[PDB]
Amino acid sequence: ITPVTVIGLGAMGRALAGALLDAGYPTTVWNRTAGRGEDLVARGATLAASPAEAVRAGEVVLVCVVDYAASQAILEPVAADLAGRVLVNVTSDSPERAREAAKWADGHGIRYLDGAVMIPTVMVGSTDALLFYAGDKSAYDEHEQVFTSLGGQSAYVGADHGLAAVYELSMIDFFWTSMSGLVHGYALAAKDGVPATSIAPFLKAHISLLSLLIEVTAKDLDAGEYPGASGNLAAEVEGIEHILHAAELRGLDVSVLRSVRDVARRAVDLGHGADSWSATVEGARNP
Amino acid sequence: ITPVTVIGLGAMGRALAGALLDAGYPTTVWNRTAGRGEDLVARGATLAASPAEAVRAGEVVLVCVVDYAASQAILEPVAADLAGRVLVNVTSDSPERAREAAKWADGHGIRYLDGAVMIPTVMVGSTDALLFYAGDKSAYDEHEQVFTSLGGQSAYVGADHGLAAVYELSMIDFFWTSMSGLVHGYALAAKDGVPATSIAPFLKAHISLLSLLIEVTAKDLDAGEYPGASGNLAAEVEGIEHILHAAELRGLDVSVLRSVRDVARRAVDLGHGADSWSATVEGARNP
Repeated sequence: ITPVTVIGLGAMGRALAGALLDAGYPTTVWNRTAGRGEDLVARGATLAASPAEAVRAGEVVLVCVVDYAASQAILEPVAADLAGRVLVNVTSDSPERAREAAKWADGHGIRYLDGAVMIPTVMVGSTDALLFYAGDKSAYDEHEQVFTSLGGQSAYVGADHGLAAVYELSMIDFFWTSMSGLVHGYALAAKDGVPATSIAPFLKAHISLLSLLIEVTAKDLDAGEYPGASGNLAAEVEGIEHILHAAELRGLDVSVLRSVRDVARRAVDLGHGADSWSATVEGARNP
Repeated sequence: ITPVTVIGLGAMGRALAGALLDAGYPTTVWNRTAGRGEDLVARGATLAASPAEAVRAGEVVLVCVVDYAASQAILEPVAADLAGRVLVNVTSDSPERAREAAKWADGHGIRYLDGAVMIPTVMVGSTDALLFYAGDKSAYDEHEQVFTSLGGQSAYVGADHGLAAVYELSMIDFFWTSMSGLVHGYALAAKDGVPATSIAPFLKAHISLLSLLIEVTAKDLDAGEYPGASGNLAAEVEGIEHILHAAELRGLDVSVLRSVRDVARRAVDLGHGADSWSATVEGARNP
């Protein structure tokens, strides 16, 4: 029933618009460049002439313009049409940008939600898809089913509009560093003639291990106490130096491993040699 | 039931001997430092006086010392007693250290397996526990049940004795880099007043994502083809710069993320701006 507008038809905007069409919502789409939305119009979407007209077609307005200046130059001149509607910004930025956008929106009577998409664009709309939301609570609760359609696992994280980005930046810090180590381990093995698909089945043993450490590292971090009950940081530093040694011998770039080693070395230098790996947060905070 | 000897009663050695006692094997143990194996002796193990006596008590001899020279300094004076037996060296080395030990074993007629333990000491003996072995094939197959008692996910990875270390260093490259990013993501959040255990439940969504990328990166890596069907490296570099800048704004050490950015940046400069994340292996190989 509820009409929704998607402004910006890049990859993200196209995927978001597709999810709304799948769920059965009337969808209006606007793109600066023609032909981005033709597949969606063939699937039932209505293409709008102007951003102002697009805004007027929706109670919920998703903005998916990736560049900041362009997004602001589109939204601010149509602030009067946005009043009384729910504006949802889905692009990945910084937590401060989300609060500054929040301050603009309430000066013009716009209920504002800042969002973060946490899954690849192909997974948008699935039950498993995770999306973070922060801002006006009544806006999220009123149109909860719309956001569930974009993500089954989509979650609200508080009224402070920067909290979506905080949650987002915390997870993708973990994700991209892990992907860096994933590629690097495969490279290290490839230097000894082992195919990556020979290692891949065994990396599921360390995936389930990682899942356990996620909770254990979280408790130690909030407690400010790292037990070191199993293992010790000084030994963990040593094992990392073995990976460094072998990778440097094979001619690989080791700037990441050196940085991982150096932050842990800092924590050891601050007296945590007997503590668990969680104690490396002291090295990260005190460079 | 085959008699087994465990030489070296550090954390790893005590656990390996414990798993063998749990499974019901006749176990003989030896440690340089007194009182290390009293708990094991109370559980049925027999403490040996000399390394030679320990060796003579076992058809399979596990060595669990810390340094390879130390392992050799115990094994070379008792090389005559090991002849005709199966020697399993479980200590963490380099693939080259393991290949040199292979030659010494051959000179004395010892079937030699080099091992790597992939799970925490507390998981040794469990069904899910993974252990890598490389070397004499008939030695692994004849005493396979012995090695599955150390870890039900035990895997023999080939006749090259350095392959156990190769697989090991490849996996813990991924693991320790991930733990570095895990601690760092938690730190970033804590700077905005979000407790780590509020974020931890959502990190299970990104672990399942990581599990998927493990296979995709492996296929991409062995194929030498990096199709960025969804996403692209040039955009992924940009998103990482959002985390980097936001993290140094908050006074955190960002050397890991900077190095992650730079390895991917190198790959972009090598012409892979349109390729997937898998193309960052080119940055790792050509620094």
